[PDB]
Amino acid sequence: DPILTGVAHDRSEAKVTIVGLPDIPGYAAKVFRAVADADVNIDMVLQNVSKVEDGKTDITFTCSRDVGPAAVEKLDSLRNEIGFSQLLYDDHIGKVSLIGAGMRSHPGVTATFCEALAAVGVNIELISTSEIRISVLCRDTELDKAVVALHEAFGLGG
Amino acid sequence: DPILTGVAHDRSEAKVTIVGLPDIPGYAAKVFRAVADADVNIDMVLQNVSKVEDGKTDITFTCSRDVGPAAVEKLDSLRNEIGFSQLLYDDHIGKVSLIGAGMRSHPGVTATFCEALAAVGVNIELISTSEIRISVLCRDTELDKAVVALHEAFGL
Amino acid sequence: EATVYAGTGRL
Ligand SMILES: C[C@@H](O)[C@H](N)C(=O)O
Ligand SMILES: C[C@@H](O)[C@H](N)C(=O)O
Repeated sequence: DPILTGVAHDRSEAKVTIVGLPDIPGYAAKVFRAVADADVNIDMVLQNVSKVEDGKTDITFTCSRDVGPAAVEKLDSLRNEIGFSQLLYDDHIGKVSLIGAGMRSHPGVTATFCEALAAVGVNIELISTSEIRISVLCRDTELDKAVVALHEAFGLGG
Repeated sequence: DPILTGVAHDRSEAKVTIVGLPDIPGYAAKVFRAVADADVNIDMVLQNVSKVEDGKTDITFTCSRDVGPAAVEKLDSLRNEIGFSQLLYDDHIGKVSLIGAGMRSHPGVTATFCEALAAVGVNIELISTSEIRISVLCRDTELDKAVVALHEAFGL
Repeated sequence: EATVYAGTGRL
């Protein structure tokens, strides 16, 4: 059985998405070096695959709401060096995570997590998981009900 | 500063991508219940944001190459219910990871990781990170050189 | 739309 230890939540973050980056070597390097140069600490980093139709993908990261605009302006100032097509910024996200161990051999845990949020009408914006954590972002105004649903689904937070 | 303990590599996985999933509640649930019903263990799940232009996004997960086909077959059988447009399956991936702790206070680490791979011409197909790991997928034939590059870049 | 078997660099 999986060991599930807690549900954590954070409403202190913003999401920055670099849209339309060529899926070619060196492009993620330019994005992250720009963010490092701006001295912006980054929490979640996510990039899914490109498809043949445009040969591009997006990179998202989260950071504190306080420094989000500095990250955006740094990237924008290098938009032609880097070659992305647009930046998206969302300072109204909540992050919620199920924390535990041994989840790889239990895909029902990931199913349950998503089913719990669905049951209360919470839209899942972004997902990043591992064998020790399932994390999602949702609208910050939906965070509370997400947390409660997860407490109930996993028998946590008593 | 951060601590970096090693570089991990894995050539045993495949990636399944559910393309064009509706970005409304309940759809990730349908995907993952299907995968769980198929008895397919999941290593990593990644879903980035929809863009407003289509109100859809993709979900990728990795699993062992031995069970990928069962996952594809199961999802394919639920195309109407789940409402995706396409499945992509890639069983030629390598997973390479930088292992450590305390990386969130050091954005230079993620940059260096990507610079190390770029400099040897490894394309980063997918990225997922945590407090303790930066993981990417690349072509399996690029895996060895990615490993060597990270070893050198981080003194590991 | 048919499943794409990717990664092979082939038809
Ligand atoms: C999109 C970005 O990850 C690119 N594939 C790179 O390797 O830099
Ligand atoms: C795309 C998928 O994550 C959807 N937003 C859901 O909540 O199920």
